[PDB]
Order: sequence, then structure tokens, then C-alpha cells
Amino acid sequence: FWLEVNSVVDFFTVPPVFVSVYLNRSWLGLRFLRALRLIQFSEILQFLNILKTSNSIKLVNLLSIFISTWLTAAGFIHLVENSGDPWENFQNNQALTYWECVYLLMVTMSTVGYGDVYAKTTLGRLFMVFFILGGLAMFASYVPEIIELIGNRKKYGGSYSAVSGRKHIVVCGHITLESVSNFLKDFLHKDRDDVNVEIVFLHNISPNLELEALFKRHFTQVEFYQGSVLNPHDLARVKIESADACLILANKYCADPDAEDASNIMRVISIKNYHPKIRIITQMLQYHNKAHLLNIPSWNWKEGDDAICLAELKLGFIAQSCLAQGLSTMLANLFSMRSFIKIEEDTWQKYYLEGVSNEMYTEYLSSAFVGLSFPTVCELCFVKLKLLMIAIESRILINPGNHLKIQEGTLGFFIASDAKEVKRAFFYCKACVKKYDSTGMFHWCAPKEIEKVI
Amino acid sequence: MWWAFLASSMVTFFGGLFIILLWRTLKYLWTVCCWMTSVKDWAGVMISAQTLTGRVLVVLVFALSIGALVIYFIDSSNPIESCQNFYKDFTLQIDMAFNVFFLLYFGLRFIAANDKLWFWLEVNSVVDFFTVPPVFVSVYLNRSWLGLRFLRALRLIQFSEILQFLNILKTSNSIKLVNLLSIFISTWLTAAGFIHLVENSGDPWENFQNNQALTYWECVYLLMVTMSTVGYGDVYAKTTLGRLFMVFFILGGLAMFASYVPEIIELIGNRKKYGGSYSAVSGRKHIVVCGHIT
Amino acid sequence: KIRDHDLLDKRKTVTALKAGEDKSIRLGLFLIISGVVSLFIFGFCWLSPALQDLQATEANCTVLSVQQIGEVFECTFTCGADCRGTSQYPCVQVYVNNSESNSRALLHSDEHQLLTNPKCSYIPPCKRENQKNLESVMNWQQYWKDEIGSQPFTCYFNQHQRPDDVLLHRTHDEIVLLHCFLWPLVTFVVGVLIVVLTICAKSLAVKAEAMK
Amino acid sequence: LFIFGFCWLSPALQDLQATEANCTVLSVQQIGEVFECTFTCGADCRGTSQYPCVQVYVNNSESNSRALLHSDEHQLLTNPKCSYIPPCKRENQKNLESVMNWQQYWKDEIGSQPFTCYFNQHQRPDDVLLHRTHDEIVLLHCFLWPLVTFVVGVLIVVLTICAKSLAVKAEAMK
Ligand SMILES: CC(C)CCC[C@@H](C)[C@H]1CC[C@H]2[C@@H]3CC=C4C[C@@H](O)CC[C@]4(C)[C@H]3CC[C@]12C
Ligand SMILES: CC(C)CCC[C@@H](C)[C@H]1CC[C@H]2[C@@H]3CC=C4C[C@@H](O)CC[C@]4(C)[C@H]3CC[C@]12C
Ligand SMILES: [K+]
Ligand SMILES: [K+]
Repeated sequence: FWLEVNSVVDFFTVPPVFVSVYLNRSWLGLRFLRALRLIQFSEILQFLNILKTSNSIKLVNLLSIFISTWLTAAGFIHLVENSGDPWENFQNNQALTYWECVYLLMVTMSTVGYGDVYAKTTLGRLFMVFFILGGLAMFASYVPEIIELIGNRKKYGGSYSAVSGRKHIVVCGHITLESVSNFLKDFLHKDRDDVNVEIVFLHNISPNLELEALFKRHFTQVEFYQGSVLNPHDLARVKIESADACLILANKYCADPDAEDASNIMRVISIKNYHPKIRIITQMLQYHNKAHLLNIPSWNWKEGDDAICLAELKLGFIAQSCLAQGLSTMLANLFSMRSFIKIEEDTWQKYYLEGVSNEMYTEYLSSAFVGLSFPTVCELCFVKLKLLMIAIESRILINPGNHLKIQEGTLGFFIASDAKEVKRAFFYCKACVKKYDSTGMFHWCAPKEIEKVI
Repeated sequence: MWWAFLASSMVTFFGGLFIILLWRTLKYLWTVCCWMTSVKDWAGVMISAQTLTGRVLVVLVFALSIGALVIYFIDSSNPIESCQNFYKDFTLQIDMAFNVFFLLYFGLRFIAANDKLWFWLEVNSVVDFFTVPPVFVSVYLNRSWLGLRFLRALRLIQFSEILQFLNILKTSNSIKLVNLLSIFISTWLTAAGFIHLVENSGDPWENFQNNQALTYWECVYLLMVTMSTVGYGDVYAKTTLGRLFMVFFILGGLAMFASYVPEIIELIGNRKKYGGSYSAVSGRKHIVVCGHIT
Repeated sequence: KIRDHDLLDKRKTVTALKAGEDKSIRLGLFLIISGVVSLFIFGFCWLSPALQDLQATEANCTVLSVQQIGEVFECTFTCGADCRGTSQYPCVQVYVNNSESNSRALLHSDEHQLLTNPKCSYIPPCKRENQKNLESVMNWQQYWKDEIGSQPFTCYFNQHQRPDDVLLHRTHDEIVLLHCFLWPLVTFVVGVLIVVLTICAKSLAVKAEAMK
Repeated sequence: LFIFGFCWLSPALQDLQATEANCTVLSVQQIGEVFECTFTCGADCRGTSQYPCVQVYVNNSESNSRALLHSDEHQLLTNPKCSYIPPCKRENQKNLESVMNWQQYWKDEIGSQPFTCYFNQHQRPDDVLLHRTHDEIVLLHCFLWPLVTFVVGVLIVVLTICAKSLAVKAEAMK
């Protein structure tokens, strides 16, 4: 304890103050050593919780050491240079002020050295040769802190302020400058409503080159965070208890598809453990692995949770086109949001760009249609209104036969120009041997042997 | 006080800030107590940038900014006689003819940039508040106050955009070099202005008796010989304020160079990316070789 | 070839405040800090010289003698543009007996005049010909020579520094009390007001938006 | 041109601002004060000698005020109390005679024959000059050599672009 630096700094100031009252005169001796204890500035900013960050406290230590040593060493130069040398009977004074010593030492250790003011006392020069060596040894020691300043100060993301009165989704899993691109172009589309919910992203590895440019292009509605979806600590800071849904993305270009989608199941587990009632939308690379989602006790697809199986839709659209060509490009245009475009030319694409403007929508039909047969309603939708009806829910009934009658509160599915038009369908009022599988859904036969079909 | 020259700028800046604050407060609070914005805004980006229609106003703003600088170099060369000079001739009038144009150009941008609080705190807005008001005070006394007229140098930062509109600086790498180069010559000429202002007019504590007779070109030289770490000390700052500013500029200069020392990615790494045009000499013919070359 | 390209459609409002809220708060803090720092500087920078004038006392002294010394002191006279030429003036000494110190002391116009010549009680505005300097001393000398000892008068003095020099005027006007405690304080007050005012508008804005 | 502009115009305005008049001698005097001057010996002698101060006053024809005459602003700046400075020499006698000889030329022509002289009330009412400080090098060299440099540059660019554009047109003539 006696050899602690804050103990030494008290011994070099308290005793001479109690001598000073005898003569009633202020000895300017080692009273500048009080500057040697503002090193403790980090702790008080750390107790007010202002300097909470583990990286930033190092910067405040290094900064405090420099201003404390600068003010202290200027004190020694003042003391030694103002009161001359013994050898000249102290006749060798240079009339210097403390602020000129603070300046001199700064102009010196910057290697500028104007020489308009400089140390004349032989002791002062001796100290200056020590402080030049000491200063350059000190900077050579602390030149390796670019790990703090350049390497780690750039670690952004760890709070996500929750703006009340809005709602949002969470996107996570596998994100890259291509993987988010087809999503963001359609999610932030101009032809939907002011549905301003997109405010977050979350995955461990930091963003790269033009992904940050793509985020800056949508500065108001991205708000990325570093953090891993397996920690309930990270989920808590992203405010996922408040989120409307959690969209999970997976790389279809994987080296082993049956490893990625299995990994992706436990991303669903981690989320459902933290919070059971949140919507999950996810993508699966293989088909068989889709069964696993039903095991998770709080997965209920009747509340909206669903898994987009890439192999199931990919081979499905292709299979469908073997009955009628172009049906793959037909369906793939009904889901992407797309503006109507005018072309003045008579080229083939003039008529095609009318067709592509058609997205698919759903809406509860008016009470005025209840008790009619499906074909009768579908005529009126296309002749009286300008909407084509595909199907009704009776649990997903597509193009029902005339023998089927519409009841109250049924959804219709429509393929029409813009979401704002479908409401016409709701407001309308007057105006004017074994051969199959166990369910009979598919064809079946007794198992063959591969030698019989090569 | 200083004949309220400085006060005219300082009051019109903070007065506008308080107006916007009060207006934005009351426009909300009145709900709790119980147009040209585009058709002129578009001209403020289409006559001046993006579609390059009509004549680039940014180009006139740039040329008149340099004109005001040249007038500042002339005015600061004279020994500040004040009582009588040739300013009755063009010198003062032509500065007033640029200041009216700047006032109108500021007038156009005031309606444009939606949330006026953020527009008021734009650096090119601040640089206009620190020059336009004291010029209209200057006509009362008929004398040129050398105050913050050197801040006109703070807006030649926009030199990249006009070289980018003439399509001279078409290259995505080379525009970074022109930005970094422009920031250095703009900050150098600006900081030399502060040293001139503070060092020529002495300290309050000595009743302003503490003058050192310095010219703007010696301040441009001093600051260059200082931040190069040479420091001959044949000319240096004597005023106690001047020394204080010099200790700030030495720290600021070395912090700035440490920040921009990581641009070797531009200069050494990417300036060497040759090849992207192949001029076609007519009257000859040629082959193309490609695939795998070593 | 490239169709109609795209469409000109955009509808945004920076939400309400974000970049303006950050900048206005930052500016308020900068004005707060630079107010406190400017007071901290103008403190020990101004108080160190101002204490020396403040320490000087006042009294009501009387003339004791008036003399011509003979020594012709050099002075610099300007010609309106950079003449470093010089001329000379005769030294006059006016002694006073101080009303409190009762000691012989020389009078001096101001500490500037005292520091530039401690052996003479006046310095003329220096001019080209010896005659103009001589008359400019005589004219000031006359005003004391016709009022020796009659009408005691207000004068300034400092025994701590020197018992034998007396001043007709103070060296500092009231700029210190009027400008040192004012402009950094006003700078701090405007900073505090802009922070408080902005936090009022920020906190009120959400409460007004929730009223629907 | 940008450099030679505010570099040359700042001093050149001060001579240009000085006016001309046709003044007359008012008085001639010996002051007594022996001013020091430096005399060279052909190689680095910093030795000095002395000369008697003469003052020639003129009444200015426009300002009608008493003023001292001065050869040039150099002589005025180096001694504002004397109307002449001799070429400084070794012995006191040679300096004295070199003042007397110049004094004689005024002493035999006091007030007769009014003469051309230069003056500037803006700076000072009481000093008058026999000559201008700058010769016509400014108008002749400031607006010339940078301009000639620019003109040669423009000509070499234009000429070369002429040859460059013509060359392909000549090659195509076959
Ligand atoms: C190794 C170093 C510290 C050798 C000692 C230097 C310092 C600490 C010592 C040595 C000589 C001492 C000085 C000599 C005498 C005086 C004159 C007096 O009116 C003020 C104190 C002062 C100025 C002393 C202060 C302390 C002092 C400066
Ligand atoms: C923090 C800094 C800016 C403190 C203020 C310094 C500058 C901006 C202020 C403080 C004192 C002021 C100076 C004091 C008085 C004079 C004398 C006058 O004939 C010219 C202007 C001049 C020279 C003022 C210019 C502006 C000034 C230099
Ligand atoms: K050096
Ligand atoms: K040096």
C-alpha cells in the first residue's frame, strides 16, 4: 500500500501544505502531481454507465494517460526551468509560465520545434533529452492499438431501439448481396401500401462490400444487426417478442442440402423456445425434411406458420408445364409485385407487359352472391366487375362444378390488376385389385423391381 | 460588439434555429392543448445536377465562390486602411453583386430540402450565414470587414461534382482522389484564414496592443511549414490565442493524416488498373486473342 | 431498345426527425461544452493580469515639485506608411506627495507610459521636428505649473509593487466583468436552451402522434 | 498571371495613387545633426562615416502646405528629416562637399522656376517626392510574359490538334 502510486501522489502534496501555514506562503513545489490522478476518469464514466462498452474504455485509458503525462511533465519543466541551476547561484533563471511549458512540450514531442521558446537551464536541457527519448519510446509502445481503434471501433450493431406504434419482421439465416436482393426489391415495392414494417436483419458474420451500399440505398428501413440467432440474449435485444413474423432464408447453392435444412430446423426451435406465438416463414431445400416442423409442439400451420419447400415447388412448376407449356412462367408472374407498363410499339412484349401486371389476391365476397352457383358468380365477377375468380374456400375448392352453391363468409381468390380493385367484390350490392393410394388422390401399382424397367 | 458585424451573422443563424424549433413545437402542441415545394425544388436539382438541363447553377455557384475568394485575397493584401480606399470602385460593388446571387440561391434551397431543421444544419447553409449578413452591414459604414469571408474556401469541396457532370472524372476510383485532394487544399486555406484573423488582431487581455503584423500568404506558408513538421521558426504565432489554435491544428493535422493514411487501396492498389477502351484505328484491321494467356 | 427504363415515384419524409434530431442535440452539447471551456480559458487567462490593476488603490494626492531633467529621450514618429524614423523630447518630472503614503512619487499618465519611461511624468505624441515635441511637453507642463499644490486630485497607487510611482488612470476599462462572464455564459445558456427545447419537441411528438 | 496580379498590384497601387503637382521652394536650412551612413570599400567593409542634414521645404501648388522635398521614397524612408542623402564616402570632407554641391543647386534657384513634383495626401501632407518609385516594368512585364506563355500554349495545342485531325483525313485520301 505504501508503494501504490496514488499513495506516493498524496505524500508529495499533503505534508508541504501543513508547512505552508507557518510562513503563510504558497510553495509551488509538487502540487502539479495532482494531475497524475485524473487517470481514474474511466472508472467514474464506468459507474455512471456512460462507458459501458468493453472496447471504448481502453481508448479513454490511453487518452487519459497522454493528457495526464503531458500536464505532469510540463510541471517538471516549469519547476526546473523557472528556478535556475545551483552552479550559477540560481542567477540562471529563464522567466517561463506554466502555459508556455505546456506549449513547449507539445511543440517538442510533435517534432515541430520552432525554437521561439526552449529550455536554457542546464538541468532543463537534461530533462528535455529524457522527455524526447521517453516520448518516442512511449509512442512506439502504444502504436500497436490499431486493434482497438481501426479493428474494433467499427463493430456496429447492438441495441435496436423499438419505435412504438409500428410493427416489424425479423429476417435471419443466410444473407448476402444476392440473397436479400430479390427479396428487398419486391418487399419494398412501390405498388403496395405504406406498409412500413421492414426495420431489421440478424446474422453473425459482418456485412461486406456492396451489401452495405444496398443497405445505405434503403437507409430508413433495414437497420442490420450483428448477432447469432441461437442466443436468447441476442433475440432479446432484437425485441423479437414484439415482432410480427420471423422470415428464415437458406442457401439453395449449398454443398450438402440435407445438412442445411436440418440445421435450419433448430433455428426454428431456438425462436419458438424464446417465444412460442410468433409466425415463422421458412424455406426448405429437400422435401422429406418438411415433416420435422410438425414435431415442434408450438408449430401450428393453422395460425400461419409455413415452410416453402424449394424442391417441391421447383419440380412442381416444371411438372405442371408438361401438361401445358408456359404454365411455369404464368404462375411465377402472379406472385412478384409488378407495375403496369405502356409500350407504344407492336412488338410481342407490348401484350406480355400487360399480362405481367396481374398479381393474385383474395377477399371475402359480398353477401349479395350467397346462394348462387359458382359459375354464375364467376360470370358476374368478370362481366359486371372486371375480376377473374379462380377458387373459393369449403377448404380450397378450385373451379367448383355448377352443383356447388356459395355460402356466407367464403373467401374468393382473384387474379386482378392491383389490391385496391378487389374490394369491389365485397362492396357489390344490387347497383347494376389395388389401383390408387389409401386416399384415392393418385395412381398406384404393386412395387416393381429395377431390372424390369431398365 | 465590433459594430455588430459578427452579431448580424450570429443572430440570423440562431434566430432561424429558434424559429424552426418554436414552429415545430407549436405545430404539434396545438393538437394536444385540447405546392412550390416540388415545381421549384425540381429546378433546384434539374437546372443544377442529375439531368443537366438548362445551365448548371452549381457551376455558377462554384465560379462566384472562387470570385469571392479572389476578392478576399485582394482585400486582405491591403493594410486595412478603412477610412478611405478605392473600394468606391468595383471591388466592393462586385462582391455585393455575388452576395445577392448567393442570397437568391439560398432562397431556392430553403423551400426544397423538406425538414428545415436538417437544412439549417447543412455545412453549405452555415457557410452562407457566416458571409451574407455582414456584407449587407458593410454598406452602412462603406468599409470591408475582413471577418469570415475566408469560409468561401470551405465550398470548393464541390469540385468533384462539376468534373463529374462534364464527364471528365468518369472513373469510380479517381473521384475519391479528387475528393481527398480537395479536402486538403480547402482545409489548408481555411485554417490559414483563422490564423490570419486571430494572429493579426491581437489578444483582448493586452487591450489588443499585442499585434504581430502578418499577411494571409504568410499564414498559408506558416501552416504548411508547420504541418510538414519542418518548422523553421523564422515566422510563428506570438498571440496567446494564436498559440492555442496552433496546438489544436498540430493535433488535428496529425489525427487527419492518420485517418487518411489507409487510402493506399485507392492510390497504390487500384490506380494501376489499366485497360478499358481500345481506340479503333480506322484503315487497319485486327484479330482478338482470348481464353487462357500466360 | 431499353424500353421506358423505369418510373419516377418516391414518397418519403425522413419519418419526422432523425438526422435533424441528432444534429440539433449534438450542436446543443457542443455549445454547452465550448461555453464551459471558453469560461475556463477566459478565467485564468484574464484574471492573472486583471488582479494587478484591481490590486492598485486610489487616493487624492497633491503636487510636490515640477522639473526639467535635460536628457533628450528618443521617440518614434510615423509618416502614415512604415517610417521607422525617430525624433526626441525633453524629460519633465512631476512629483506628488501621496495623500495616504505621504511619500515623494512621480506622476505617470498610465502604466504603459510608466513602463516606457519610468524617469519622466509625461510622454508627448511624437512628431517630426524637435520644436513640436518641445511645445507638446511645454503645453502639458503648463497645466501643472499653473496648478501646483492647489486642488488635490484623484490618483492610483500600489505599495505592494512600488512606493514611488503614481498613476492618473486605470489600465483596464470594464471590458473584463462585462465580457468574460458574458459571452461564454450566453453561449452555454443558448446551448442548454436548444437541448431542452429539442427534448421537449422530441418527447411531445410521440405523445401527439399517439392522440389519434 | 494569377500570382503576378495581387503580388504586383498591392505595392503598385501605392505609387499609382500618388499625385503630381508643380511646387516651389519655401526655405533651405542646415540642421546640425550629423547622421551616420555606411560606406563600402569594394569588399565587405561595414565601416561608417557621417553627413550634415539639409532640409529643403517646398510649398505645394495644390495643397499650399509646408513640406520637405525627398529624392525618392527610399530616401524618405531612410531619413524623413533630411531632403537629400549623399553617396556615402570615407572622409567627412567628401560627404560634406557632396551635400554642399546638391545644396548649391537649390540655393541659387530658390522659388524661381516652379517644378514638377509628386505627392499623396492620403498618406502624408508634409512630404514631397522628386521621382516615382516604380518604372513602367509593371504594365510592360506583368500583363506580358504570363500572357505570352498562355498564347504559346494555346497555339501549340491548336496547331497539334490541327495536324492530328488532318493526318487521318490525309491517310484516307488514297
Ligand atoms: C533530479 C532533480 C529533481 C534535481 C533537483 C531539481 C529540483 C527538484 C530542485 C533542485 C534545486 C531546487 C530549487 C533551488 C532553489 C529554489 C529557489 C526558491 O526561491 C524556489 C524553489 C527553488 C527553485 C528550488 C526548487 C526545487 C529545486 C528546483
Ligand atoms: C474562440 C475564439 C474565436 C475567441 C474569439 C477570437 C476572435 C473570433 C474574436 C475575439 C476578439 C475579436 C477581435 C477583437 C477586436 C478586433 C479589433 C478590430 O480592429 C478588428 C477585429 C478584431 C481583431 C476582433 C475580431 C474577432 C476577434 C478576433
Ligand atoms: K523539425
Ligand atoms: K525546427
